[PDB]
Amino acid sequence: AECSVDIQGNDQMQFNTNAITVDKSCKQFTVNLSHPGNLPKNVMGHNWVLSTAADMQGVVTDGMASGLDKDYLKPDDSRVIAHTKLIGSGEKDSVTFDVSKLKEGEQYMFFCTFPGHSALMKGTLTLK
Ligand SMILES: [Ag+]
Repeated sequence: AECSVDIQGNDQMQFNTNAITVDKSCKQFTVNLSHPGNLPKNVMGHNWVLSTAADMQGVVTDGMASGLDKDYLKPDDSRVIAHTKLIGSGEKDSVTFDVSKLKEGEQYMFFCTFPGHSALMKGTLTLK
């Protein structure tokens, strides 16, 4: 889809994709996140967070420590290229970012920073 992707996080701690392609032609890229199921944000909250593969662990650790009210993200974290809000079932949130913030030769990971979820809820994002 021309410069966007729609992604779901379910009540079983799964995103419905593990690989996102971003066409070099896109000026901006948008992620539209939703949450099928019935579980509340405090129990099964999902976000979509983007960093380099190298930065992922530091982002997830500091995010766990940040707490629910900060959407499990360290405020002003320089390693986070883009992120949605944390959402519960029935909710939706989108993020758009400048594709110029990605370069070739660099590995990107997307993931959710809700406590313990990133073991399951992660994937690659590839400039193509
Ligand atoms: Ag999650």
